[PDB]
Amino acid sequence: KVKVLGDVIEV
Amino acid sequence: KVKVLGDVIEV
Amino acid sequence: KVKVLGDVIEV
Amino acid sequence: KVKVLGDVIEV
Amino acid sequence: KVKVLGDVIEV
Amino acid sequence: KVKVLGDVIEV
Repeated sequence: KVKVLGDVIEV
Repeated sequence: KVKVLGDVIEV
Repeated sequence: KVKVLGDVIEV
Repeated sequence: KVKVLGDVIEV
Repeated sequence: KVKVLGDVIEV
Repeated sequence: KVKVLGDVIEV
């Protein structure tokens, strides 16, 4: 399964 | 910290 | 198209 | 609630 | 490399 | 604004 792991940033 | 967990979906 | 649907959590 | 919507991009 | 670029929304 | 940056991972 293709999962996603990510971060939140302010741009 | 804020982390993103998710799925890839074909659309 | 590969799209992403995810959640934000605190880790 | 906070939900993430996005795209997969080849990099 | 498959990267992800996305947005956070309230649902 | 809040933007998500991340990776696709095989799980």
